[PDB]
Amino acid sequence: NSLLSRALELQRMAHELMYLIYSDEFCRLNKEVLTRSDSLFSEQSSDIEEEGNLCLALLMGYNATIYDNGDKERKKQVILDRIYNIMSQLPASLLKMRLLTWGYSETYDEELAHEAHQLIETWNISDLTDEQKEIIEELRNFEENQYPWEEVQE
Ligand SMILES: [Ca+2]
Ligand SMILES: [Ca+2]
Repeated sequence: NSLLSRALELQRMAHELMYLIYSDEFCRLNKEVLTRSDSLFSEQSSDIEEEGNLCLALLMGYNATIYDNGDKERKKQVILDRIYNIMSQLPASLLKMRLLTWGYSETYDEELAHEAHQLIETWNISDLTDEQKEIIEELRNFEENQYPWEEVQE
């Protein structure tokens, strides 16, 4: 039940929720992701890898849950600020790719997309992992859906 265990659990649950109408279970799962995000939000870590995993869990958690108490947008900016403070120190990894992609989705900071495409270029097109394929798809969807007013007219 460590900070890291909690963060990895939240990353997994937030992913589960996003890759899945208002049933008791649907509400329970959305509520649990909010509850877990709220519990972890006040935690601070000096270790950059632990801090990266905490931030990624929180950004994923608050984006996954339908619930918003009116303070979620403010809390996401606190998390983004924590990510910008460690991004340059993180080594190339799946974690760093996920933080760049989720951070870009919240900011549309072209420097984050640029760095995310450079990380992609380091992988093997002939043998991408299941997670690499998924995060590439997620990044492309954020890039294509920046502006709702640009949606194809039909
Ligand atoms: Ca701490
Ligand atoms: Ca948003």
